[PDB]
Amino acid sequence: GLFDKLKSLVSTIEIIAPLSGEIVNIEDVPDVVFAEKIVGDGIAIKPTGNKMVAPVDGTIGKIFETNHAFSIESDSGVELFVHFGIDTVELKGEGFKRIAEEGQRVKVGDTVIEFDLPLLEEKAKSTLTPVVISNMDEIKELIKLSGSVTVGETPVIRIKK
Amino acid sequence: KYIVALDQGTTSSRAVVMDHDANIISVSQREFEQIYPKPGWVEHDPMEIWATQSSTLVEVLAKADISSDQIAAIGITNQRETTIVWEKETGKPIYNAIVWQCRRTAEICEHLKRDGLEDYIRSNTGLVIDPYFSGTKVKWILDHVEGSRERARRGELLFGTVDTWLIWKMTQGRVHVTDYTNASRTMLFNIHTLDWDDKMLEVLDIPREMLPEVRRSSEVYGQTNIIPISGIAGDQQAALFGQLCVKEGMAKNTYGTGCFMLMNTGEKAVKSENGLLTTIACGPTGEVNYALEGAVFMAGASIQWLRDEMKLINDAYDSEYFATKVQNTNGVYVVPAFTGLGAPYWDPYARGAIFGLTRGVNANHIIRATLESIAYQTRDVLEAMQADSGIRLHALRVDGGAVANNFLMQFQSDILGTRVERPEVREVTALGAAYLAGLAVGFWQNLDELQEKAVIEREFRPGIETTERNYRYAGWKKAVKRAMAWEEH
Amino acid sequence: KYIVALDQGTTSSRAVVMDHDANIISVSQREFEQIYPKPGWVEHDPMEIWATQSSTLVEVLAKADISSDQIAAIGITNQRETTIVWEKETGKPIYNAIVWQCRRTAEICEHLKRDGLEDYIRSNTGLVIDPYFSGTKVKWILDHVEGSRERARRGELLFGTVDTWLIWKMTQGRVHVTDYTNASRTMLFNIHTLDWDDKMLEVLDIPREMLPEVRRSSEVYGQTNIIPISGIAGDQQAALFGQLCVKEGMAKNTYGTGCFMLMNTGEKAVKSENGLLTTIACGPTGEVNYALEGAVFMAGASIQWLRDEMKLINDAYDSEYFATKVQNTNGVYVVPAFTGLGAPYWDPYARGAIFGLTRGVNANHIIRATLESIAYQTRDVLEAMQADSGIRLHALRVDGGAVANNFLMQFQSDILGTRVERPEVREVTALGAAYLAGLAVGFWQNLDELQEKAVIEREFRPGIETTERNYRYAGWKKAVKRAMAWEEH
Amino acid sequence: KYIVALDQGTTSSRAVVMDHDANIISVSQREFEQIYPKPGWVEHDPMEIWATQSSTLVEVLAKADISSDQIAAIGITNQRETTIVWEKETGKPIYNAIVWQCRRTAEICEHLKRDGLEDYIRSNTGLVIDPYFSGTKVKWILDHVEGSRERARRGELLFGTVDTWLIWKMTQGRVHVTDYTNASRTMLFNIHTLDWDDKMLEVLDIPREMLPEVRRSSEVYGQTNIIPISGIAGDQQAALFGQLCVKEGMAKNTYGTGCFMLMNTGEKAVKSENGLLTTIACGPTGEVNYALEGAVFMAGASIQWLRDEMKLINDAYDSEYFATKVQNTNGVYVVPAFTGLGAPYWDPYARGAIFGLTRGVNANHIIRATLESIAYQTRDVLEAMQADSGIRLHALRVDGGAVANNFLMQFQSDILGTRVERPEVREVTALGAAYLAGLAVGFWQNLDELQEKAVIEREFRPGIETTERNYRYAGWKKAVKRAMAWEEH
Ligand SMILES: Nc1ncnc2c1ncn2[C@@H]1O[C@H](COP(=O)(O)OP(=O)(O)O)[C@@H](O)[C@H]1O
Ligand SMILES: Nc1ncnc2c1ncn2[C@@H]1O[C@H](COP(=O)(O)OP(=O)(O)O)[C@@H](O)[C@H]1O
Ligand SMILES: Nc1ncnc2c1ncn2[C@@H]1O[C@H](COP(=O)(O)OP(=O)(O)O)[C@@H](O)[C@H]1O
Repeated sequence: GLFDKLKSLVSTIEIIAPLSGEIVNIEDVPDVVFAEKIVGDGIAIKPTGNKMVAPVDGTIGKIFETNHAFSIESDSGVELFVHFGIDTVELKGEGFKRIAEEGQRVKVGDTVIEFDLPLLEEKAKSTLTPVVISNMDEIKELIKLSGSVTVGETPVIRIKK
Repeated sequence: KYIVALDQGTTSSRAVVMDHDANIISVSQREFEQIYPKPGWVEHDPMEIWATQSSTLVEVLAKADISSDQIAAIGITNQRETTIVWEKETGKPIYNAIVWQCRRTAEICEHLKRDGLEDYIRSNTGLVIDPYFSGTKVKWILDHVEGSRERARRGELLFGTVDTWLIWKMTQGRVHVTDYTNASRTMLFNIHTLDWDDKMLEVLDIPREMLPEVRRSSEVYGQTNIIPISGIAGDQQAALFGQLCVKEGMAKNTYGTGCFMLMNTGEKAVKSENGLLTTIACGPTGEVNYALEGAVFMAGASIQWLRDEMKLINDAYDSEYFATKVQNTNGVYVVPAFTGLGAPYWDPYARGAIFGLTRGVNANHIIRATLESIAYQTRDVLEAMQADSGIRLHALRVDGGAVANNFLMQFQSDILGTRVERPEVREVTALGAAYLAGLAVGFWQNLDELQEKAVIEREFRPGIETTERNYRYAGWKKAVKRAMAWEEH
Repeated sequence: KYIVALDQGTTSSRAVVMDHDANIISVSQREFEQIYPKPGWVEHDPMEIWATQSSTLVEVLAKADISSDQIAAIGITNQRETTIVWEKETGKPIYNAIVWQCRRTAEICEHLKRDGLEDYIRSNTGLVIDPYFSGTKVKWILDHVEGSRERARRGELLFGTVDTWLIWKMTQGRVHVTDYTNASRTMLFNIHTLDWDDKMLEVLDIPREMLPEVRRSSEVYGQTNIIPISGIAGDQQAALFGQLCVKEGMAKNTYGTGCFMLMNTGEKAVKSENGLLTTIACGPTGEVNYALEGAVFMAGASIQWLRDEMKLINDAYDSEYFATKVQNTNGVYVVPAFTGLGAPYWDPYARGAIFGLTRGVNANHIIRATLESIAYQTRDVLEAMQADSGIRLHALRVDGGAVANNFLMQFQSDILGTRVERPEVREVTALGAAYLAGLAVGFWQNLDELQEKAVIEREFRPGIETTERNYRYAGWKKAVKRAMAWEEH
Repeated sequence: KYIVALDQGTTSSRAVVMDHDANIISVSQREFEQIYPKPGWVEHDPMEIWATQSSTLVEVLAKADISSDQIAAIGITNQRETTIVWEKETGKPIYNAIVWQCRRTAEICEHLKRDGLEDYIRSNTGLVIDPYFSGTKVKWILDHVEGSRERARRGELLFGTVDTWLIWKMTQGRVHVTDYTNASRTMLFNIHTLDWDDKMLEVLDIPREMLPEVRRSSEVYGQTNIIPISGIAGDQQAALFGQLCVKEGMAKNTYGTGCFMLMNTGEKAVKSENGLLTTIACGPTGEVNYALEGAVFMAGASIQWLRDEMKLINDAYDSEYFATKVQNTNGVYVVPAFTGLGAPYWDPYARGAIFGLTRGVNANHIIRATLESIAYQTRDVLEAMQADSGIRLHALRVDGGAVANNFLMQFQSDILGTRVERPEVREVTALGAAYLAGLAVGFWQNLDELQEKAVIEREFRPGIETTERNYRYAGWKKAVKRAMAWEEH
């Protein structure tokens, strides 16, 4: 069945996993602006299951119209950017389903985009999903975590402002 | 004291004054007519050009009264390749200025490719067999006047691009001179021998009696009453110099009328295997350096078209606002091949085209798409400058009229994936010609006295839209294919 | 007494009143929104359509007060192929009207060509596997709502093009009817059997419970309180009828939103071997006749685009003036493939494009070139109508909004090389639907009482420019090639 | 659950949905035609008004599906004074809506000033003898139809402003009702007696059989199937209420089509000795409060004119940009007396005018001057609101379409010399009508549950240009003198 009507076992700044999967290095993503931190620094996630979540508590900024990526800004002033796969605007949003709206206030774990990993594995160039801090100028220290993560539960990045 | 700069553009004529620091004290600009006699053709009137360039000169000096004896020297920067031929005696031109843009001589370039004279001209000039360059524009003027060539052996008439045109009029006919950067652009000049190539003179049959004395970029060549005329460089080679791109691997892109990207290579002439040109530029004192180049014909001249012929904007400044009213261009592509496609394509017969139209496409989609093609064109030749060099620019130094469009600079940053450095001095083409003049006239004693004036005012980094980069660019790439070889031949 | 005509266009809704002679006493027209959700897509709102068509009805009758009992009957003409699906019970649509223009269902037409179901559908319907027709637009509405199809077997919701939509709303849901000309346009109807084709219903899986009762073009199908609703034909088939093109070989071209050219063929269904459609039309009493057809999507809707999105004109009437300011279009071609290319091309993926641009090209060249493409498109399908028939038209009978442009009619005459006959009644689509209603209701007793009303007001003959004809048209032909298959799939 | 608001503007028709907090969940708006039969005249079509207001209603509910049984009630706000008269039986209007703007009945107001019936009507209604108000617009409809008045004693036809028009159509003719704020605006209503004035009914000879039942602003007056219709207020009196200006001395200015400034005065009716009106407004539960008012006819309707007739802008949003391209208006004044001059002038015969023109004046000077007159007009009536009251506003609370123009709000701040408070809820006219409905239907239990929703988003303080204030305003003052009494009578 599906489990959202059921209450879940519940719960220096953390950035909780936008997606469930294994961590991969940002420099092991095949797209130079991520691999060399031009647009930001952070990590990628090789996804394992159907939804992307709000990674911190804040406001959604931009969901792109192909619904493969969104930007959000934590009240602790951090702009994170999550982007499923690489060169994904080509799919013209075909496998995504926008769950939220651009000015939307949210909390950690609130769904923003649902996807279809069987179709996307089959069609995207890459499925790895970068999550970077796109306002690196504003931040002091960045510690990246490792291994397995689960959507909305496990931390991936600790920043210190 | 001051140094004066004459900067005679493809569309405007501007004079600008500098003090001993480097400051711009006054800038006068006087725009003039573009003559299109037939569709792929452009022409200016040699007299409308000198009329404007004099007005400006006798306008900066008055604007804040200063004249003849508070001025060290005069530098000359000019638009390249446009050919003029005039009556030595009367100082009257036997035709109009056949502009660099003009496609009129494509048939002569075809005979030159038929002959297998392709590899000779890339080797000895660094250039491509294309209507752009001066060479075959001189053959067309001689082949259309009756008796002009015999009269050219008997010396009654002589050739010149705009730098030698202007200095002749300023020096009552006495001195008739080109510099190295400006001479190289003619296809009649050897870039190795550093003197007029005599096979290139024979195949197009130009009498060597027509040609100028190719002098150097910093050196007093004559006086002017109107006083030492001491500097000359083609406007793209002086913009590289005002940018102090005077050592190898250093580069800049000008978003002027066209987009010209050059990179200093020092003492070596690099063969382009990716559609670029091997030209000549200045080194720290105004000496011959070689450079690598991408020339696109069509940057802000496309915004001139939306304002003057289409009437969609009133100011070119308004392009930023209407372009940022929409968010995307709805699928529309604009290929500004108004005078064929320059680098790296070199297609004389390609014409301008708009693509992907739908009933919901409005005028702001077309305006935004015109601004976008300036950026995509720049990606085409940057991508080529790395394949020819080996270097990978991690920033892009810019200058020009069009760099004041913040949307274009930012869109340029996203489609490229590099930072875009912008100076608070937009006028670096004039400055590059003035430093060039100050040098010869002992006014400055080289570039380190001018290093602390390259403030890089605004910086543009790739925002999160740079992830669309390649998708957006692949639509530009299949759009160009379809504007190619429109004109039948 | 009078007869009322409802003529519901792709862009406008117009009602028009006729006396017993044939005169237009009052005409009200109410334009409405075009919805483009994504680029190749067009949609109207079923309620915005009925809202407008009612306004008009309750406006002609008031305009000169007359109501319900000075009126014999009501005729209905409507734009063809746009599909609506609604809740029988609530009379509320489960989506918007997916217009004929819309390219949304190209993927479904591809599966249908993959299956080798190409020759079956040309044979049994006369049509082409293309997004234009209704069939696969119904599959897309059912495949995107959740539960809509099971609910369609249980009969809660039903299908209709605009004629059955309007009569349902007028007859409080009682009668649900299409005519023969309108049913044929769906790709779900056999043109031989003259009833819904059951293989075509299976491959797209439409429950036959959705469909209307395909009645005939002249016949009282119900009453209206708002009174006998007695006529129905697709607007292009009623324009053929108002033109009295009721015998074989007789033809007309409408320059409306698109250009539709039809030719009566009588009792025979002619197979098009040259990209045309075999449709159904009326014979002298409103009986099934077959016809031959060329549909181009894009005629005056291109002038709507220059006025509304581009903002180059303010009135569509102004297109004549600015177009005759220049003399030629400087080499520019406009291909209005905004919603792909109709006949004879049938390319879903082609998009609009402008070609041959130069810096001297102004807005009047673009306006003149937009008017020219209406003429060149008409030459494309006329050239095809002769190859399919054998007939050679020595004149061309026209009607529409755009026939009031004298430059277009004259340019049409020169590019074709035939005369162009123009009526003083521009409104013949409404009239064709009204004669159709008068017939059934005993108001007229057939067409000879209406022959003496086809005055052919202005005639256009080939002037001396018809010698450019082929040169001009070969530039149009290489322009279309390049707008073809733009959209990637 | 939700509450629905119908807000039927002079130019648009908008429906908006609210949840139990106060949020706007959906807003649909449907603009319609303005009919000008002769120059100083404006008219809307009663049916085009109901057509639009229904569309919107059956659009917000669908936009996010919700219907009939997730909705507590319906509130009605409407443009004031425009008179409709219809056939009770057929529900068909015997004329068009003679709008508040329209100057047609100036001759009747002259007979009323001739009679010395000036002081009676200011005293018993609070109003001015001017074409604006409803009273004499009803006399003109009756005096131009043949037999309409005798038929009005026999009750076949009845009067109503837009609130009673809309509720009648919604309640199939059953209830025919006005509220207090809307009834007061007719000049046929005593503001003391709080019932129709019978001398005012005699001098214009309206049968009392025509009039509505003047009910109250919060109260269920009927049901709607389309469900309790529970609120009604004139759009300027509901905007005062959404602004929670529900106690004395509290005030707001709406920059809508016209500019309306009102101030609550509680239980007292204050006589204006400075050209203002004494009207009726709501108190904290929807009870009769009196208010003080300045009505100017012409605010964003002037930006509609530059966009639609003059074609100088394309969007009204574009007015901010072109207006801030120039810095000043070069001496140009615009007096928007398109339908005479409202408060404090009350001149029927004044017409619009542009002043101080020079050859260097361009279109951005005219656009900036149109935006400036909105600000100067507001200074005219604010200056009057202080002389009538005694209060001195130290801030100005605003709302409307035009408050999103930051230049206008800032210029308003400088020309006034006070702060300008702007809400993040621009839609407070709808909200004021909804609170009014929620109240009666027990959905809210008064205003303190809505106090914490008046965030005052942006604040505008006088910058250093407020020192030009009076110089700029004295040029406006001599400009108005010259647009006064243009129309001859
Ligand atoms: N804001 C702008 N956006 C885009 N193009 C601009 C803008 N401002 C100026 N331009 C264009 O830049 C060109 C002027 O650039 P400039 O370098 O000074 O002259 P040139 O090309 O003759 O050397 C013109 O073609 C003008 O249309
Ligand atoms: N003078 C004109 N020149 C060109 N196109 C015109 C002109 N007048 C009207 N049109 C176009 O004709 C179309 C209206 O034609 P019409 O046959 O009445 O409607 P429809 O196509 O909806 O049946 C519009 O698309 C309009 O832009
Ligand atoms: N940015 C703007 N600047 C100036 N006027 C504007 C602007 N935006 C909208 N308007 C004008 O505001 C008016 C709409 O205001 P609104 O209060 O919603 O309607 P109404 O006057 O019918 O109640 C229109 O007349 C429109 O031209």
